[PDB]
Amino acid sequence: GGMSVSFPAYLAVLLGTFVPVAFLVILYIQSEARKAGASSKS
Amino acid sequence: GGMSVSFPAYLAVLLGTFVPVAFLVILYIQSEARKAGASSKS
Amino acid sequence: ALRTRLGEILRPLNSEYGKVAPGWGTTPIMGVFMLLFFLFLLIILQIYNSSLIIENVDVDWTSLGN
Amino acid sequence: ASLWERFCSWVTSTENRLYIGWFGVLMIPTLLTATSVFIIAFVAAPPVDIDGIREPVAGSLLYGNNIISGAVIPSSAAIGIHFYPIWEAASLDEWLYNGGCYPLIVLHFLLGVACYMGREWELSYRLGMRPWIAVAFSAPVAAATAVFLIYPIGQGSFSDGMPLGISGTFNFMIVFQAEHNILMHPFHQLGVAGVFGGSLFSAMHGSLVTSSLIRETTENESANYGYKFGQEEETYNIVAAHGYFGRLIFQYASFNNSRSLHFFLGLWPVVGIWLTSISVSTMAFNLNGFNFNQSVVDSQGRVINTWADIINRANLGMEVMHERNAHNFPLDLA
Amino acid sequence: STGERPFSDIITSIRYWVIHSITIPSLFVAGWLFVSTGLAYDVFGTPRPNEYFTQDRQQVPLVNDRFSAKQELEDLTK
Amino acid sequence: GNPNQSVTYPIFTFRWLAIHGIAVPTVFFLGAITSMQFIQR
Amino acid sequence: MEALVYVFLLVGTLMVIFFAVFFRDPPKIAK
Amino acid sequence: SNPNPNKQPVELNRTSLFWGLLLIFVLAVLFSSYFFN
Amino acid sequence: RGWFDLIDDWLKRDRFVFIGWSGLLLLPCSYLALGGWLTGTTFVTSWYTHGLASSYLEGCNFLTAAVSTPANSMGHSLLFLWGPEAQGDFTRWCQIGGLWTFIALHGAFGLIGFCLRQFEIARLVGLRPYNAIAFSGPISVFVSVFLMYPLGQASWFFAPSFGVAAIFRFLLFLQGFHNWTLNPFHMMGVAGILGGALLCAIHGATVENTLFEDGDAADTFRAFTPTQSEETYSMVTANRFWSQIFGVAFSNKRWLHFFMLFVPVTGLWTSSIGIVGLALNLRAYDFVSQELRAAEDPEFETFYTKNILLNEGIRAWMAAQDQPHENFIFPEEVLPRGNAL
Amino acid sequence: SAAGRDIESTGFAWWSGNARLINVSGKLLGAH
Amino acid sequence: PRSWLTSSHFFLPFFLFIGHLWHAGRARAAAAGFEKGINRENEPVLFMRPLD
Amino acid sequence: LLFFFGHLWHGSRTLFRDVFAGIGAEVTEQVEFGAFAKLGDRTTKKQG
Amino acid sequence: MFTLKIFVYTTVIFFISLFVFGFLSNDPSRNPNRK
Amino acid sequence: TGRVPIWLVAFVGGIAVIGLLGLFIYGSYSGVGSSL
Amino acid sequence: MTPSLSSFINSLILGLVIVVIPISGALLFVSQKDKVTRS
Amino acid sequence: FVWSGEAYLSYSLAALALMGFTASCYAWYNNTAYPSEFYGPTGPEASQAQAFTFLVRDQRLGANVASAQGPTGLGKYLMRSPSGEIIFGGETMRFWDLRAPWLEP
Amino acid sequence: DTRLLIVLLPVLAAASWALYNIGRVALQQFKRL
Ligand code: CLA
Ligand code: CLA
Ligand code: CLA
Ligand SMILES: CC(C)=CCC/C(C)=C/CC/C(C)=C/CC/C(C)=C/CC/C(C)=C/CC/C(C)=C/CC/C(C)=C\CC/C(C)=C/CC/C(C)=C/CC1=CC(=O)C(C)=C(C)C1=O
Ligand SMILES: CCCCCCCCCCCCCCCC(=O)OC[C@H](COP(=O)(O)OC[C@@H](O)CO)OC(=O)CCCCCCCCCCCCCCC
Ligand SMILES: CC1=C(\C=C/C(C)=C/C=C\C(C)=C\C=C/C=C(C)\C=C\C=C(C)\C=C\C2=C(C)CCCC2(C)C)C(C)(C)CCC1
Ligand SMILES: [Cl-]
Ligand SMILES: [Fe+3]
Repeated sequence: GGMSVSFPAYLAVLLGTFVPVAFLVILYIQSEARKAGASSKS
Repeated sequence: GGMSVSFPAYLAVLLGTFVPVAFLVILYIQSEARKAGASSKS
Repeated sequence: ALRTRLGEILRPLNSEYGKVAPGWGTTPIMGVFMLLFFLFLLIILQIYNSSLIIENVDVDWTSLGN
Repeated sequence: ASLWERFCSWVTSTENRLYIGWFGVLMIPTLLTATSVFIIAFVAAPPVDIDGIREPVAGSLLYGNNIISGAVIPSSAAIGIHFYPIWEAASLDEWLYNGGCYPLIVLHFLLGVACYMGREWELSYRLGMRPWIAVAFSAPVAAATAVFLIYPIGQGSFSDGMPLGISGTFNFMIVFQAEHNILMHPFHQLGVAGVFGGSLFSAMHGSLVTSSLIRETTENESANYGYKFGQEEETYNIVAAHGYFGRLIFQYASFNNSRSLHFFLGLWPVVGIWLTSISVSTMAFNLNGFNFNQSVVDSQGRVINTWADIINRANLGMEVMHERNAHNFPLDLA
Repeated sequence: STGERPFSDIITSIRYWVIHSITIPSLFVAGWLFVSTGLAYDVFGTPRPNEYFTQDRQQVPLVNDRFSAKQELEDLTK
Repeated sequence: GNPNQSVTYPIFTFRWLAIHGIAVPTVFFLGAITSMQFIQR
Repeated sequence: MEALVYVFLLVGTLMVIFFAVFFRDPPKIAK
Repeated sequence: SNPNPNKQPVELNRTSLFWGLLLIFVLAVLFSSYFFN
Repeated sequence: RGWFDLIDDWLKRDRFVFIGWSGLLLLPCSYLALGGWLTGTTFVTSWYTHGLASSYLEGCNFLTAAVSTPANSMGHSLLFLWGPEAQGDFTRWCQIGGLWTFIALHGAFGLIGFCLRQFEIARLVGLRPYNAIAFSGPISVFVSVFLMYPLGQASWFFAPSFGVAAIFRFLLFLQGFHNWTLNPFHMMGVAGILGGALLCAIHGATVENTLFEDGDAADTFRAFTPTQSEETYSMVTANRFWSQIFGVAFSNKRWLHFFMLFVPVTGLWTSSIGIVGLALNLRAYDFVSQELRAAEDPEFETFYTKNILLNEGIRAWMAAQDQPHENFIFPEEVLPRGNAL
Repeated sequence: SAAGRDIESTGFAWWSGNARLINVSGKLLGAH
Repeated sequence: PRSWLTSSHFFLPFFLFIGHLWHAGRARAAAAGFEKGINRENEPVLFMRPLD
Repeated sequence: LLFFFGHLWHGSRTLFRDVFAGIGAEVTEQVEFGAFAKLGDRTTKKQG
Repeated sequence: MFTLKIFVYTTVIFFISLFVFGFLSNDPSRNPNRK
Repeated sequence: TGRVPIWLVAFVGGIAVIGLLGLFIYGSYSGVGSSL
Repeated sequence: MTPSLSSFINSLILGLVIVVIPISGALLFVSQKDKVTRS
Repeated sequence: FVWSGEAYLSYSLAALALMGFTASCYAWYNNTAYPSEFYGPTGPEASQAQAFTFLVRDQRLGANVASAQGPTGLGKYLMRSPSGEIIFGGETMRFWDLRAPWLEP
Repeated sequence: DTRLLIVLLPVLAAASWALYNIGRVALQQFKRL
């Protein structure tokens, strides 16, 4: 009926996930949009 | 010496900020990388 | 266009695109049923609002009682 | 060629990123010390005795106070409208207890928007254009003078002015309508017809432009990409948007002169906020709103309540409960 | 520019004031006798200033029932 | 300048009916509201 | 404990005010 | 499984980023005081 | 020829006022709502509803007169003239309070007829339908304060009454009983209306100030014909002025006028979302972090904590007079007074 | 001789038609 | 009478300040020349370098 | 309440599909007052 | 505490004498169309 | 000449607007609803 | 049979009878006066 | 300066705005050039006469009118000014700089 | 009932003067179309 865990660690995991996850999705979408800008509509 | 606030609301604000903030930086960087792919190196 | 065994048995359902009935069609048949449904919707709104209290219809919470 | 004229032609130069003109020699250092004291005293100010009754109010972010409760609290009422700078205090924290941060922000902010208003004149001189955007900014500057300076001038202390915070503005409005009846004042009545009316004409004129654009664009892309910036031709048919709105109401209820239309956009909210800023300042000297309490009487003389009495039962309930231990005598400032 | 008789060539016409230099008073007078012969109080239910209270009813009148409000408002005045 | 001497024009247009819906109640009610304030209690 | 959140949000929206003035998309004309 | 003709790219200029970075922050300025309660 | 195609030719004809197919819904329902307010503010009392004299017939002026809300005793009733409450009688139906549901139902069916009109003009003259979209703000306030707010509450009594001073109750009614001001949807609405009043003032008084010298007279209102191809004002100078005064400036006239559409409407739509939640008493009343603290510290005080005590002054003094059907017989010793007044 | 009592004799319209006395000093003295 | 004399002497000299802002603007714009609007043959912004 | 707006947007869009990019050059002569008997009908244009 | 009053009144007079001697230095010649 | 001027029909309709609004301010200081 | 029921059916007739007058009044007003070259 | 007719008006409107704001604060604060027997009592001295007329009344009921022990802990009738003068207590301590000819004796 | 025809009698006097000046010319319109 309960498990006393560290309350800042929900921010350590989810910001520890979603800040570097969003860094790679920033870099991947612009890499394919540069391919789409160069191959198509050149 | 203390202020008892809602502990899930740190996740409601910071994921409420950094998930739509990262959505717009995903869309902006690929929009300029498509401009850089089309204008330059065509 | 890929044609499969399921897309061949559903073929005459997505067939007659833009194959309408000429002129006015069944629009005066439709306007009777739209009027009767709106006449149905003013009845049950006034039954709920007790502006149409009918015999042996009690809109209290004590209707489903013992 | 002089040692001053080479400086005097830099201040009045339009080549800078922000215009730094001769009114900007006064509004840049006054607003930056009305910003640097506002940002610090919103985070880490100590609690402030606003009423002079030795009960401090804690309105900064350190002391609890989520930002729809925190405020730079007004000055002490024992100080009043006396000039209270830092050097007239015995110590800097004694200056913070009496609420010295509120006149240091609000005399620099009011002197900063008064020289923002001259700076809005000043770039309209060096760019060579008609200069009356200073007149349209004189409606917020007067309204920021009415709640911050003229209401502390008429009503005595600086504690009666508006607190620099979000929940302080809601406390300022309830205490105002307790003692001055702003809701039944015929000049605040005009201001909410220039606020609703100004919000109407923004949603009306902004609609009829964007509903009558000529298509210099494709279908899938955005509509705003069809107006090349700095073009010569108009991007919307004024004759079609007039012929729209001449069918909506009738033909002669709509301006097919777009200069008289756009002046009517600059006249309806600006005159309305001029009449609000008067009303709060005329209620500062206690020329209150309309008082139709107990007017309707029958033949026997018994009082019949009207709708101004149910406003008054609200107005009396926020009269007995504001300043709950600051009153010692039965009449409020009489 | 629509095809009908224009507005300001009606107001300035001499037949327009020959027809209702009287019926703008005759609606003003008909409005006057609606509120002075006691008809405005009667057909709209508004009480006269001596008909607010009643010798049998010193309190304020308020409706209590919903369906028998016709029976109540009859017994609330006189 | 001169009156419209001979050109035909309809008299009972819909703009006549649209005005008299808002004008004939107005001059009835003004005059009813004018008679309300000579009423002494 | 939670005043760190309000100071981060108010400074963090004061940087977007700073970046929209000086790092804006420059409206050049069209010749 | 042919190549799609109906695909189209998405644009977002720097003005639309600075409005969206202002909006998501100010709604977090507004609603943080109510989420924390 | 035809029969239905005939009536489309007559109703959509060009006249001084336009009827259209929306005019069969608008022009009766706008007439009996705008006229039904004006005949109950003039004659019809509120004495048997609220205990309030509110009409011009019994001694009220333009401010303190209204068609008041019907009763608590009726309770969500549609209150027809032929209905079970006031059967047949016109004088009882005015006395029960049935003119309020004569106006607010004809108003709710007139704003349908005006927004269908803005679809019908823009389709016929060939425009884009961005005026019926901008009118959906004013629809969503009338459908959510006058209809969806009292339907969630108790009755039609707690609705806004159509009058000038009767609205001024309803602003202070939602302050004391609801702490409406602290509601963040309403604070989204104040920055939508005062933002729209800014954008109407700052755009209207900069194109009267950066305009081209097109004429030769001293006044500039004569120097514009409607059908001119050239721009009547200088976009590049108005971009140059606000880039150095403010720091940001519009570069798109086409995006500028959409921002004058979006800022009032999406301010008016957001505060309409909150007052739907105010019908259920899902209000943003108190900060529970600061009510626990102010109960556990008798020297912790903020303007929020001062705003709660002002609400208990409003809800305890007005309650004997605002809701007289409840019979609140509060003595003078138990209502919260302050000190010395 | 006589001057300035119209729209296209001075430029100002009638609602500004009190400011046709700036370069007219005799009428302005009788205006004060 | 103090409450009329002080209230109306915000109504007059605030407005008398507004017409000063109208006329200090207009007199320096009429003496310079651009009181009827921007000259279309040479507007001064187009002969300036842009901001950035 | 929010779905009432999006229906009103989509009902605006499915009727006004051909003017979604903006109005054409055919608008200017069909709008000005008293030109046509029926509004938005170029077969009625009312002359002599 | 007096040293702040010496320091503020240095700063307030410095921007006031830039204001007064700035507008005295031929301000209506800082327009376009001549000089 | 068979014509009324346009400024004359707004003048005698303009006095009656001041005339009706003049009686509405007098009637707020007299009669019913004037606290007398 | 209930007086609250029969008042609703009488409202349907009185809703019909008064608001058949703009049904016929927009039909006499077109067959006597119509457009010149249209549908 | 600018030397024109619209200029010389504009210099005088800013000067008359300065005199009109000053003539308001004469009428709201001064009671010597605008005497109280003619214009009525001022904003401050109405608030100070109320503290005086209840300093009289409770002294006539036999209270020691100093050592009042007011409700917030401060002076109810008589109080101390921030510069150290004996002034009237209550809300009227903001109007402590009042010079009025019925209390200056 | 008897005071209703005191109110409507200036209205009946209004339409009687209106149908004196228009009844020649309102007959022209209904016979035209
Ligand atoms: C044997 C026959 C039979 C019976 C006994 C029922 C029984 C019922 N039907 Mg029903 N029905 C039947 C046949 C039958 N049906 C048939 C054949 C059809 C045609 C397919 C329908 C179609 C139908 C519909 C469409 C609805 C019902 C509903 C109902 C319920 C009414 C009670 C209730 O809670 O309504 C309460 C609901 C109302 C009174 C509806 C009022 C809605 C108003 C008119 C409009 C409100 C929205 C509007 C946009 C206004 C917004 C403004 C806002 C601010 C207020 C009840 C269970 C209603 C239901 O299930 O709701 C729970 C309902 O909406 N029936
Ligand atoms: C000095 C004047 C001043 C300032 C800066 C503000 C600022 C604000 N008011 Mg406020 N207010 C004022 C005077 C002022 N008010 C007066 C005189 C009254 C009447 C008594 C009110 C009544 C009032 C109400 C009733 C409400 C506000 C609200 C607001 C907020 C949003 C405003 C909005 O949407 O409008 C439109 C805004 C713009 C067109 C431009 C944006 C301006 C931004 C938001 C100002 C930010 C100021 C802030 C301190 C940051 C400064 C940064 C600086 C330190 C670098 C904002 C914090 C609302 C609120 O609670 O939201 C929190 C609200 O409900 N105000
Ligand atoms: C001593 C004061 C003074 C003087 C001599 C002038 C002189 C002038 N002004 Mg100016 N002005 C002043 C004060 C003054 N102003 C003030 C205080 C303001 C701020 C409100 C303005 C704002 C202003 C504007 C905006 C404009 C002028 C203009 C002008 C010129 C023509 C005036 C005209 O035609 O108006 C004619 C008069 C009217 C049209 C009547 C206006 C009536 C107002 C709206 C109502 C007044 C309400 C009043 C308090 C109570 C009335 C009682 C009511 C029951 C009737 C003239 C040089 C014009 C200009 O630039 O010309 C070069 C112009 O466009 N003035
Ligand atoms: C330490 C600190 C900072 C303490 C302070 C704490 C504190 C007070 C915090 C609160 C701060 C805060 C931001 C609160 C906001 C409250 C809140 C909940 C906001 C929600 C946002 C909201 C309402 C969203 C809904 C959408 C909506 C309705 C938005 C309204 C938009 C708005 C408010 C303003 C835009 C209006 C505006 C400023 C327009 C200026 C336009 C302008 C000058 C353009 C430039 C320009 C003009 C021209 O005319 C021309 C011709 C050209 C060419 C040109 O370019
Ligand atoms: C001291 C001297 C004076 C300095 C003042 C500095 C103030 C600078 C303010 C800049 C705001 C920029 C906002 C980004 C927005 C932005 O930069 O957009 C940039 C945008 C550019 O428009 P364009 O003409 O480039 O449009 C073209 C494109 O839209 C085409 O798709 O400007 C606007 O839309 C109008 C700006 C309105 C005014 C901005 C809103 C004001 C509210 C600010 C919120 C304050 C919150 C405070 C919380 C603590
Ligand atoms: C409900 C009812 C009904 C009826 C309705 C109607 C028909 C109404 C009408 C109404 C009308 C038909 C009218 C009324 C009123 C009006 C008025 C009351 C007017 C006017 C006034 C005013 C407007 C004021 C003032 C002014 C002036 C004088 C001008 C200038 C401006 C001002 C504002 C100042 C029916 C049958 C359905 C049935 C049931 C009952
Ligand atoms: Cl006190
Ligand atoms: Fe526009």
